[PDB]
Amino acid sequence: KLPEYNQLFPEPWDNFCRPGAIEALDSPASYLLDLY
Amino acid sequence: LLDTQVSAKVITSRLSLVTQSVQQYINRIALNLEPGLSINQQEATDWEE
Repeated sequence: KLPEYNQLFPEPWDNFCRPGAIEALDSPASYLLDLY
Repeated sequence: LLDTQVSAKVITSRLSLVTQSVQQYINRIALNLEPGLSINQQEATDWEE
């Protein structure tokens, strides 16, 4: 209804991980894993 | 419509502070945030202008 970011993009924030963590889809660890 | 987290380092006039709060209220309703109290197109334009 009201105009706000999440209202425009309804999405559970819990469906995202914190940036910088190992859990990051682009963590340097993830890069290493891909390489491996 | 007032900020509680200001530090003691800040001083202001009573009038100015009130004005600030009023402006906040105006902007919020203009931003269509409070329930009801819509604003005409020109009316809003005048404000935001």
